[PDB]
Amino acid sequence: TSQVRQNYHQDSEKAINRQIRLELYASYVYLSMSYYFDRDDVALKNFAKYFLHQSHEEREHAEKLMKLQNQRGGRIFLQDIQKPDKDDWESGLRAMEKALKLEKKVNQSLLELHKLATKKNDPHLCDFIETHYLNEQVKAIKELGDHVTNLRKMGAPRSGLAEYLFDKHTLG
Amino acid sequence: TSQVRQNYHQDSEKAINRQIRLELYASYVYLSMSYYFDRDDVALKNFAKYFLHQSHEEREHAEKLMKLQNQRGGRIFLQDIQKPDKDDWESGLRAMEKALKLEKKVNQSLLELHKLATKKNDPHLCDFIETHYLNEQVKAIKELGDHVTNLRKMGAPRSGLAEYLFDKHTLGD
Amino acid sequence: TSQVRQNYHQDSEKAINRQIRLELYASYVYLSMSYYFDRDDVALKNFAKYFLHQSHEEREHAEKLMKLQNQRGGRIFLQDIQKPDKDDWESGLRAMEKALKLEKKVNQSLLELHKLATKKNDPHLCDFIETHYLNEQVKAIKELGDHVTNLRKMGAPRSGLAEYLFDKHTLG
Amino acid sequence: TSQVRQNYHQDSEKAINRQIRLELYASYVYLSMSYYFDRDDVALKNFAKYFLHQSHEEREHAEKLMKLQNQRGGRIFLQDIQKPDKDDWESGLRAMEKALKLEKKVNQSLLELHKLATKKNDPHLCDFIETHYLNEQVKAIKELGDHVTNLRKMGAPRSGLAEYLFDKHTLG
Ligand SMILES: [Ca+2]
Ligand SMILES: [Ca+2]
Ligand SMILES: [Fe+3]
Ligand SMILES: [Fe+3]
Ligand SMILES: [Fe+3]
Ligand SMILES: [Fe+3]
Ligand SMILES: [Fe+3]
Ligand SMILES: [Fe+3]
Ligand SMILES: [Fe+3]
Ligand SMILES: [Fe+3]
Ligand SMILES: [Fe+3]
Repeated sequence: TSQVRQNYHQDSEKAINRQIRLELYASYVYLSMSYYFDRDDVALKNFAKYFLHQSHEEREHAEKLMKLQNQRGGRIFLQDIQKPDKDDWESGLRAMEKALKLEKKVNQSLLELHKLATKKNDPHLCDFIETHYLNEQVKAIKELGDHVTNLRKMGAPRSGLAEYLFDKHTLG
Repeated sequence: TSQVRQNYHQDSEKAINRQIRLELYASYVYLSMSYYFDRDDVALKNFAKYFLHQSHEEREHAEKLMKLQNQRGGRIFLQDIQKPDKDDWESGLRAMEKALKLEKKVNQSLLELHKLATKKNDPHLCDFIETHYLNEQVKAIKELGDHVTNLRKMGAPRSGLAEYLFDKHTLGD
Repeated sequence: TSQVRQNYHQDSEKAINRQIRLELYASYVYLSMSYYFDRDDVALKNFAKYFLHQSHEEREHAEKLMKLQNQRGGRIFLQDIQKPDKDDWESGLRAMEKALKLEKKVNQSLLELHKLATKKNDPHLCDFIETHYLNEQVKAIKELGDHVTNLRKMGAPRSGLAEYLFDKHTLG
Repeated sequence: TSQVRQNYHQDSEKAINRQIRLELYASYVYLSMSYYFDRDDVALKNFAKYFLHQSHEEREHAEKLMKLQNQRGGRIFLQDIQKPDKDDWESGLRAMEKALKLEKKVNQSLLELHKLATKKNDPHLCDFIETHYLNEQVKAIKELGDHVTNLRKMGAPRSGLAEYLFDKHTLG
């Protein structure tokens, strides 16, 4: 038991270990997504930049949890990072659609972590998740919301014109 | 009853008054620690500065609780600040350990204060504690652990070289 | 199919995909190593920062392979990233030894990868390897071995003074 | 035999003379392409700028080979530069499509030059082609890859709208 541990219960400590792995996973997904749009037969450079940014952003989330773990005197245990669902994502609209469910997923995970931390009477941990993760998710989900909407109204996935112009005007 | 007071239970008001006193005791304990390292038979300038900084920070922590007390309607009531329980803090390692213990006492008190505030459905107070006091406490405790670990790995307290170098390289740079 | 493909052999395409995964894997290891040193009971902040920088650099190596895969017409298939071999890396010296041992592994795999491309007469892929990877690996390995040496001469892993000072004077 | 010649075999010396002429040829093609898009009844200013840039770029490739020839003590012999395949290229998408096969062509030529230079145990020459030509081609081909893709998904050649917007947003 670390000299720093105080009010920090094993269930939280292992749930944090599960969020870390989850953040690392979205990172991988977003990486895959990104280089799908770099493909010569897809060629959408800004969609690519966007998901590459998202990806590096998820990796920051992972590291920040790893930092907390050490701050609270827990101990990190990392798993296999899982291969992502697809290795091809069809289109921008579909890419964004999966991105959105992925983030809704991670959000549910964060909420349960919070619900869990409330039960342990862990206020520091509660505020950490609120401060840094909850509003990021809300916004991240709102953002993806808007992009899908926009692509549909534009006539995607059907017209490849929409996806080109959205790459330029919304993401470029 | 203060015109400003709203949703602020007299138990919270009394608790915050005890927290105030606790932060002030802390500031005192660090002042004491700081001027031990300033003794000619100890002479660790940077230990002395590190602790003085700590004294001033806890003083700020108190000042901010007193601020909060007025903002909420409460009335501040100050008690005696009791001297720390040592005049001689032994070694640099030992001081740090004792400092770690205190921040932990303080953090325990703060957590009690949060449980209360939850129970009394005072969320402004909950979030005030979260926002200005608990992350700060976690950071302070983590850095202290870090320092102890290091002084131990270097062979303190027996090795006085370990203390001199820690003082140069960790608390100087 | 794939309009850009030219002189790009099925086998290279697959060994690339393998390399890619090995780079990611190595990123993970450095990341594990980094937060090991962050621990309240290890507390060597420059080791931690060092391995974190290694972790980000390994990621860059991977993305550059993913880019090349697309450059050549091939297709990227991501696999599970294994977890690192360890949770606890025991010391600065031992962390460094495994890092050396690791980078030699990746080198070997890139040396093998160069043989494949020489067999297949892909001079581009040969130069791409030489130019972005083999010298990077020689320098990394040289550097790691220098650290390892210094930490022994210093009396790691036994002397805790040694690791502290190396953290300050060589890594910080 | 020039006082500078060393390890430089006639077959290479004449193959270099063939690449020079080949580079000069792509230059001409790209010139023709460019002024096709300057035509009043085509009016695509950025497509035009793009192929004019490409053209001046090929001429640099030619000069650099001419320089090598002198550096290795070979002797330059220039041919007719051949008129280009078409004098009209229909469309942007078709223009890009031919550009792409032209570059795949030149690339095959470079690869054979390399294969040839390996056989002569000419390492300087091997590295020159790798360093300066091979990756330029790979990238040049990837670039043209993307542009065609993009124009097709946009509804070209059919819609003249696509070609106008691509002229503005990708090439302008
Ligand atoms: Ca808050
Ligand atoms: Ca070479
Ligand atoms: Fe995000
Ligand atoms: Fe996230
Ligand atoms: Fe405090
Ligand atoms: Fe403090
Ligand atoms: Fe490295
Ligand atoms: Fe480097
Ligand atoms: Fe690497
Ligand atoms: Fe070109
Ligand atoms: Fe060329």
